[PDB]
Amino acid sequence: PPRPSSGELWGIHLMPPRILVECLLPNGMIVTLECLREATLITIKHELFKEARKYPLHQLLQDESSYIFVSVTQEAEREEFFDETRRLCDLRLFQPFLKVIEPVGNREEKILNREIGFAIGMPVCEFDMVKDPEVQDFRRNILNVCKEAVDLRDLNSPHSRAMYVYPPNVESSPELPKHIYNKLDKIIVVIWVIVSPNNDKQKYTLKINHDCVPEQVIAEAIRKKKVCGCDEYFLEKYPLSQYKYIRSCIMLGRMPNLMLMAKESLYSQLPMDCFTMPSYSRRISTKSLWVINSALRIKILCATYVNVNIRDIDKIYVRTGIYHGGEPLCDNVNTQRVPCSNPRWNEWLNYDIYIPDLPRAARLCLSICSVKGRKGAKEEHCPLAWGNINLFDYTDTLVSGKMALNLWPVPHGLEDLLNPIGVTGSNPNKETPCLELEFDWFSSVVKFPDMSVIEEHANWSVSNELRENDKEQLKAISTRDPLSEITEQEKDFLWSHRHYCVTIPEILPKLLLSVKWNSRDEVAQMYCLVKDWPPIKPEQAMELLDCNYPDPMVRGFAVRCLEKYLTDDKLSQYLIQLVQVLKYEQYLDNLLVRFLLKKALTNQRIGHFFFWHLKSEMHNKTVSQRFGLLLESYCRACGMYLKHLNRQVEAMEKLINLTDILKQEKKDETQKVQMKFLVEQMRRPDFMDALQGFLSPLNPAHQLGNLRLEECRIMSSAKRPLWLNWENPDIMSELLFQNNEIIFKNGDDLRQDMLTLQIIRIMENIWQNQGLDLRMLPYGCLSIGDCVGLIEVVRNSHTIMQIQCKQFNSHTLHQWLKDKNKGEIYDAAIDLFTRSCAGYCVATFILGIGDRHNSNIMVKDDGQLFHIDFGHFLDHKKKKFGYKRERVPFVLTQDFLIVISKGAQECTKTREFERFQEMCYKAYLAIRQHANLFINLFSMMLGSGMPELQSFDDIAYIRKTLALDKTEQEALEYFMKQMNDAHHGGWT
Amino acid sequence: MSLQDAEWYWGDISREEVNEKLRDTADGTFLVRDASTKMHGDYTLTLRKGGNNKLIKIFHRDGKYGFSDPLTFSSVVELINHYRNESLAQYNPKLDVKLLYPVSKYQQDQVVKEDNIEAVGKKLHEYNTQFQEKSREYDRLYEEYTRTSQEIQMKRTAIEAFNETIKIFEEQCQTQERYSKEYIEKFKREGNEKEIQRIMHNYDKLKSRISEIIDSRRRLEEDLKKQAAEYREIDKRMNSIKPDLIQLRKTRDQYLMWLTQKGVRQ
Ligand SMILES: C[C@H]1OC(=O)N(c2cc(-c3cnc(N)nc3C(F)(F)F)nc(N3CCOCC3)n2)[C@H]1CO
Repeated sequence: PPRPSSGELWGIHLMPPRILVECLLPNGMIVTLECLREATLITIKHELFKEARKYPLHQLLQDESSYIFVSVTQEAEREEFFDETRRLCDLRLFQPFLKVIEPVGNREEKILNREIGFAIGMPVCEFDMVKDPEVQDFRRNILNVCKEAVDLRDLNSPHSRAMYVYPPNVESSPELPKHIYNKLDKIIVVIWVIVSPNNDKQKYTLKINHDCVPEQVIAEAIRKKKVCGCDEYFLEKYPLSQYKYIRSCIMLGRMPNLMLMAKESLYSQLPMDCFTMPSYSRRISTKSLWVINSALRIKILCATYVNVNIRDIDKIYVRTGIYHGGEPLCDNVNTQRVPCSNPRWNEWLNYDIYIPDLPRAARLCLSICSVKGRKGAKEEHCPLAWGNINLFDYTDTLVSGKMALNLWPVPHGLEDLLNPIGVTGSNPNKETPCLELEFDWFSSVVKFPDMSVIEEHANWSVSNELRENDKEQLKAISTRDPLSEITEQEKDFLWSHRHYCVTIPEILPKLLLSVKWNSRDEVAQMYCLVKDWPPIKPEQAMELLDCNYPDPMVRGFAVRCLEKYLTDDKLSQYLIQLVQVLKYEQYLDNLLVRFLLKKALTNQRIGHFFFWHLKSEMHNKTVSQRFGLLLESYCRACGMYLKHLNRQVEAMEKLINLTDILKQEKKDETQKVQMKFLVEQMRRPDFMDALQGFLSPLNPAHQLGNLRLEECRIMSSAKRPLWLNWENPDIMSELLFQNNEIIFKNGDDLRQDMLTLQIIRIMENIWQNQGLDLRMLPYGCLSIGDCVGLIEVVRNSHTIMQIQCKQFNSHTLHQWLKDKNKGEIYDAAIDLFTRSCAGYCVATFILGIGDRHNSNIMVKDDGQLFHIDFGHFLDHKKKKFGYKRERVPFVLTQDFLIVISKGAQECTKTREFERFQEMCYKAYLAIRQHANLFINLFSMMLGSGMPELQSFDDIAYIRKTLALDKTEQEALEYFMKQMNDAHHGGWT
Repeated sequence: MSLQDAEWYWGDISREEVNEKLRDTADGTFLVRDASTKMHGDYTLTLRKGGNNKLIKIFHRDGKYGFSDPLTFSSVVELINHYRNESLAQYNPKLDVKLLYPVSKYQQDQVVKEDNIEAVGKKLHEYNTQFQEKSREYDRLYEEYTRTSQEIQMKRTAIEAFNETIKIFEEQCQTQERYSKEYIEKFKREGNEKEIQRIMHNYDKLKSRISEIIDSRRRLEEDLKKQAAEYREIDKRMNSIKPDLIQLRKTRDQYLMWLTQKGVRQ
């Protein structure tokens, strides 16, 4: 099992400077040895064998070099310590003892599995103990993806391996928006070159065409004679302006201070990676479902126990249901009601569905519920434990025989009696309620029919005719939002015109909802239409991967749309949702997980966040096995980056352990005592080795070199966040950033913050590409574990309340922006403050962000305004107080309006305020035009576990703020009225 | 007949509100509401069929109403009256269902039992205070639920580590017994009795260390035994507060809705 805590010993967060270690010699003798906490295993083994001479049977001991150490780790693993250069305090020992053994077996296989096990947070030897055939078939059959990606990686010279480690950070299109191009002279790049012997850099300025390939850039550099500060490399022939650093330098101004170096300087520093086929790769009369002429029935046998006091609850019963995604294929069927003390039913449940009509993704969703009727006519039902199982296994076999299913706790906030969105399979915690089932037997193994037989029934069932407005109504249906109401008349209309729908491929999601999935006739016909369905935009294919589209060919079409049209920028942009929808997949081996892993193994910047998104949920037992197996396959084939990730992991584990000490053992001690402690362990040797010289998990292109301990401090929160500082070790840290800063917090869930900042960045990309220079600040925020995460620090940023000190006046904020931007820069700081206010005023209203105040709003020196702490979004105040209203979280008080109007009295009547409203209306309608994208992004997070995003009702909040059931003019009227009622007039 | 007096008719109720009224209902459960387009001229019949909520638009042209052309009925009630006694399978197959079970605003108002607006506001302030107190009780109890569940998992892991540790130390005994059996015989004839005492002293040293580790696991096992029982009682109080907290929030939201509907609007 994974590690309980992160201390150096069980129940001990930090070993004393000296500690006694019981040493078990191979001759039976036990030697108590005193060791320094940071002593290496080479030293300990040498001292033990010199001391062993003072004990009986020393003649039996071989040479010291013929042995290694073994002990029990806090993961309860029997780890062999082959890397003897490791310190005693870094072994994560359970108890302070060491066993001396001869090393047997494969040293390379055992060392790699140790590093993979450390990276994923659990020993990979636990995967070996899993008897589940799908788990073992997944570990074996996934190496197909692993073998390929390493081949393509080393296929081409040292260039193909450079495309992996340092991929290009480019936009999805070189087509330059109209307002960004007007910032060019019909591009000045300053290239600094480290010329030996001094390796200093000479400033060389060049005015070159924007569409010039990076090679065309070095051509002008040679005729006239890498991004500075981070590890981003222009190694592909993409137009220079398409690179995300260059594209950012045009809009923001400032000079793209790039750098040129020799290929031999970087290609040689690139180590060669090799995938080694593991030790588990070399190990260990049907009927068609359409031939079974009977209805579906499942026998609920009995359950072991339930936790409910009999004085408060009447009876219990097992509620079941046959589900296809989120919808039931038939009416839910309950068992009879029995006492809580006798959880026995032995009862067949008859479902209203023909067995051949069962779709491929048919699932059984069940739960044990308590029914109590002591008050009024209404009786209250409460789910006690739930469980889902796929009626077909990963080999298309219909489930038969008896089955034991350990159930899951009802997640917090879920009020439905069933949990159809929950994961499938049994709870590995066997100290839970266990329900016994029995599926029917049909004289042989029942398999789902082949795709050749599917097209047979479809060609028999199918065995010009359109009107002008009917084609216009089809277009109107496709344009609706994914959560808009579809009537039964509109379902029959869509299904009647399925073949014309191909002319407009974006209607496919609405068409799939019009299919009777409890009927194989319409389902088989739908298969043939999606096989040759033309591909849709990736943003629309992602909807076909959420919880409402479970069919394999539907999801296979979506993956094939991403395989050809999803750019690496967009895949890296939507990776959060793409990882979350893996939880919806029926099986471990699917086309989506293969596409993500294949992309993660060929692109390291994608593979980086692919690792951390999976690693951050390994604590979650509902997905720990799926994400653990997937992380195992990734760490085997990711090459050298496994070493760098382990540097990141061990750096995080020390921050977690340190913050744990401050929140528990040292919580009631003062700030001064906590800081002297805080610096003390930071000056320890092991801490510096692990906490320095590693890539920032917020951005692997950022190198966190040496720590600046004088700028590190404990923040004044109950969870004690750590404000940390590293120097940028790049040869020109002055060009991009010097002194990198990151906030480490261990205690609060940062997934809502991480999601909101992703949406804020996505909104800004919509505005910029449509000619709106609304500058947000979506800083980095990454969840790395259970309520553990990182936060990027915006340099030279200050809160409004910090400004209102150095009590204050309504003009204090305006005067500060003039004192920090005196002279000509004032007219650009006002523009930045104005364009950043419009972006956050529109974004926070749409998303329903938690209320803003003088500490939630921050302003940079150049005037860029931005918000921090997005702990609540959507209708978070709904369940607390049942008010049905849409809040305006960011109310531009008099302080902000004075700044926008350049200090003009009566700010609601200036030309600057009218242009401020014009951008808000442009921003509001722009996001409303892409409303389907944002609905789908929230829809893909429904199974994550975030509290304010559990049902589609939670997503319905943005359907109100965007007023989707109204016209575009009607919605803009709604936005003006909401801005009017919040600012007490002015918006007309 | 009568218009707008229909118990199954509701004004600006949301589909999310219809879902809560049709959740877990039987086939035939229905209600009519204004169309979500808010055009106020069209309505939407919501029918429960096969575990799903089917939305059936009621088109309106001239003075005729119906589900599809031709529109024949004269009142939206007359359309509901007709199918309340006849099946919808004629209008469309895959229905085979009639508008049998009707959600009624009479039993909807059955919660708010106050007359004067002051009594509803006075009662709303009572249920609100009770709901906040019941919620703070549930949130604190859920925190103990999560912490107890997490600590139980840590104890089970440490108990597994104790099992593996005790195995290794017991392997050390069997290893010492194998290597000693012929070496204590070689010292017996050679009269190195003190060397035998050294071997026996280290064996007592080994058995004493094992006896400590076995007792440390036994103390952690009885700790896990108590905490697993504490979790079971926390789990029961969760399943007792949960259903009462829901209806307490529902009663609260019903009084707040009464106050809005009885107050001035638009
Ligand atoms: C007055 C300070 O006291 C804070 O707590 N500050 C914070 C808090 C947070 C933050 C955000 N979100 C969540 N969830 N938590 C936290 C927290 F845990 F760190 F508090 N972020 C920043 N930023 C990050 C962005 O760049 C600027 C600095 N400053 C400072 C504000 O100036």
